Amino acid sequence: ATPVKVYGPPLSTAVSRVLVTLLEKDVPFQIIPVDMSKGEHKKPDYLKIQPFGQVPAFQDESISLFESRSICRYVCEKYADRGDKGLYGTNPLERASIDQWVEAEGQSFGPSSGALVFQLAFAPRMNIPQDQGVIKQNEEKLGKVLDIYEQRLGESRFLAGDEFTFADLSHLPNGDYLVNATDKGHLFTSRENVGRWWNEISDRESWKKVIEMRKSG
Amino acid sequence: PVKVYGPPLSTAVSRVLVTLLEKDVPFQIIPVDMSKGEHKKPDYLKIQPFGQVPAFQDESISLFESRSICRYVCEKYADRGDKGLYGTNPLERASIDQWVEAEGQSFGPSSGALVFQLAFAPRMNIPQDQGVIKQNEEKLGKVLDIYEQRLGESRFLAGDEFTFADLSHLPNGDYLVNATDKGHLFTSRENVGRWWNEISDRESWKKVIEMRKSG
Repeated sequence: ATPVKVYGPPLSTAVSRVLVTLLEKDVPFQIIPVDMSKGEHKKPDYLKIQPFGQVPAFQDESISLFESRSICRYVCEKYADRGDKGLYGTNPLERASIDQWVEAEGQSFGPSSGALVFQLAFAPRMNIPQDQGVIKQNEEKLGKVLDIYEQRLGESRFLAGDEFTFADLSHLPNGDYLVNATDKGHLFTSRENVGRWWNEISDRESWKKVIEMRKSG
Repeated sequence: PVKVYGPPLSTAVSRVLVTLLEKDVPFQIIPVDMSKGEHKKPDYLKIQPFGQVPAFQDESISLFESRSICRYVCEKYADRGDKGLYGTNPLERASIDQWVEAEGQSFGPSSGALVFQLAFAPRMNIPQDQGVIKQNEEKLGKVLDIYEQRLGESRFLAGDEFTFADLSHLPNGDYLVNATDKGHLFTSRENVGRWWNEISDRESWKKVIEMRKSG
């Protein structure tokens, strides 16, 4: 067996999703930078595996893939017998029950939380003005999603059931930025069940590893 | 039979229906009249906690989110209908899945904003953001520029066979071409135009278009 290849910077939320999945699945990997300032995202050989010139990309001995969620589904299937065996289920019913929340994250939680972090953390870093109109509508949307999560997480320990799965994992990247790079952490802590869930999943050793990697590179 | 909740005119509902037709799975449509707030009934929220459509029920499970429903159907009924719709092995499945994600992350948001602003907003006449329109038309054009390159090297997005990757584009694509003045986004592009001709010509999709009529 050979370490898989992950293309992109660990600071990327989509890259981070792949990295924490590989750690949870106990899969060795190498991270290969894709530096836009060196035109690396536009190289023909990169575009063959990532047609959008975005990150992450993935390669192993069998295939090249793009989009973080499809990379992670592939990884979870290929290495099903390894690491966290239930991460994306152990049968088609479990997989689907997990997947619906993965889709919910990509369609609702992700876009609203993403925009919030953008304005609140990164505009000030660049010393440019925020769009309060952007702040507001996405806080409402995210509020509604989190009210739904609060109810679900009072009836179930994790989103898809009684154990940590990809459903929860997939919330880590945007959730981390929201809680640790903005002052909107209270959206989680003010909600008793969501707060517990966030503390539980963000304290996993896999996720903690990803956090460190952002400092070294 | 399996139950699909919601109106055929919905893009997310349509995604599930055309998949069921491609997979030769019989189904029953259970209406959800959102104009009557039926999507917020306590019993419906039990199977669709976001109060959205579609929802899906069969003998073993209840699911929400159209793409998750469709992945479930394609696996459960892998030996029915179009057997290659989501691949016949793990490599084929992933190669299709990456373009399904491209649709949901890149094509979907912008084409979806345009479908709303131009095809849905005039009914219940809402002032259109010109604005949200301008931005998303440019975003969609960029995505279709990528598709134009890809579809010059491949008959369909994931390979030379029609798959769920292509299918997932039908709902938003059809409203743009047939219910807005933005059809040129697909026809101004040579390879995307051919691709659109092929996927929109499938009998499964044409059935969905008809099911909207006989509501």
